Amino acid sequence: KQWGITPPISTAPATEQENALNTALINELKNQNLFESPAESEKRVKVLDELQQITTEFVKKVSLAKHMNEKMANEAGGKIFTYGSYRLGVYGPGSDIDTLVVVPKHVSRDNFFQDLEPMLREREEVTDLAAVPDAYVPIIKFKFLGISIDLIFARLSVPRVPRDLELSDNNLLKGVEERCVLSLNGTRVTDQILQLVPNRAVFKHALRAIKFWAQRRAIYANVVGFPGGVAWAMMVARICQLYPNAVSSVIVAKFFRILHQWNWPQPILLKPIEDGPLQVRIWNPKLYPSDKAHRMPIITPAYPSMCATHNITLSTQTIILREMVRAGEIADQIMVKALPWSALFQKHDFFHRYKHYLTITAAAKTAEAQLKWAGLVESKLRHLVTRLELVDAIALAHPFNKGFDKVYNCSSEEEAQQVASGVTLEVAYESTDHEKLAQIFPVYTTTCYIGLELEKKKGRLDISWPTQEFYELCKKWDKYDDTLMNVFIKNTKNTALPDEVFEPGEER
Repeated sequence: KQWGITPPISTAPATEQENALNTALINELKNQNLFESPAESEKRVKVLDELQQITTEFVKKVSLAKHMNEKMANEAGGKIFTYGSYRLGVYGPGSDIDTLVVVPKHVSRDNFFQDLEPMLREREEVTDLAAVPDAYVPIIKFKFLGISIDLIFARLSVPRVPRDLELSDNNLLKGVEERCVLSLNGTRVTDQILQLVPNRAVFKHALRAIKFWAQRRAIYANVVGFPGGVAWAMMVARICQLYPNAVSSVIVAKFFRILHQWNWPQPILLKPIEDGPLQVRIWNPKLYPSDKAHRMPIITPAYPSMCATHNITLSTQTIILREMVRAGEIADQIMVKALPWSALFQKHDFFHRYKHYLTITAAAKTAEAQLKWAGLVESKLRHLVTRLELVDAIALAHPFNKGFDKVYNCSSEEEAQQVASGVTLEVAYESTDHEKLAQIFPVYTTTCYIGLELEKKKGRLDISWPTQEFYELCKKWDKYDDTLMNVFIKNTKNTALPDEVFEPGEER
């Protein structure tokens, strides 16, 4: 069989040395503690079975509440799906479970918040329940027995959602709101990624390596213009198709070279782009100028096909390709036993590569608002880098979204507003992390960075208006409380970088 839309590059089996290196790669992954215990694996299956049970109870309640007869409420059904990194089977310890609840026609999005959310708060196993009703996609986040869940809603047009319902039928997209079809896409894409690889076990191991490399190099974030988890998976899936009989160590070594030499902006396709019954746009750079603008397009296989990497800016494209060339050189040294596998997962050098950094800090006086506020500021970083690209002096803006959390203990309430406004003065602070509590004057800050690459002379660095534009966008937030939340930007030279961004064994 031929996998993918292109004849393979090689169908040779794994050699003797590539099997030994494949074992040493899998061992390196275990040594980094990237696998959870089989206990917590069973625990996630237990939580999904509970949620599936709550789903049947939730749909039956809404059915009976709308005066449907008892027989049809039992037939009403409802099914829990999973997508993202859990459905792929490559997730770290403590990672979330992207979950989809699919309901029949008579179950409204109001029932998702006014009936299902009261059901989850009623249960003892659920903590940290936080529903955002004013989001573009309806989502409810909560911990079930300590396992973080992200639950999105999706109403169909079928009178009943049976338990054996597969989402492969494109006709099930008929008559559902264009909100709800994108929520179906998360599962339909993930199900198809597993169907299109020739070897699922080789794919999962290869993805776990590539994912860990991207996270260690801090190029694993679609919020700031890098490929997201779905994007990296479709990339690793493409190489599996091109080497259908290879082991994981081969897939990884060929992954970096094939992708930085790829003829961009030619898209990465796992299968031919489908047609469908809906009258909605499919990704076509020949028809839509916005699709034409995508620089490194990775196209999802589920109809309707879209570009998972539309956020990729000019800077972030340059950085993805730089990192692939770097990792390609390390991998080829690993495959000739010149280097161990641990070298491939050497952490980023973001705080050593530039002479000019931007410090972006979101501050709030209370820890509850700092969680919401620091997430708003992070979502506007991708616009700052694209705005900084429009500066003549700036050739590249490197976004670093691993926030650094501090808590400043000030004496006067005026000093609280003074440090929240950017005047650090000489106040004592302590480092913390995003695990919160739910004359003490607290100020909680989250610090991101943007590394600047200046243009070189052929034949003056003023970011005042991009900085001020950034403040207005953060403060246009519908939940911006001018009493608690603040945000400021500082020009930071490499020598003035704080000790927080360096580990004990690093230089400055």
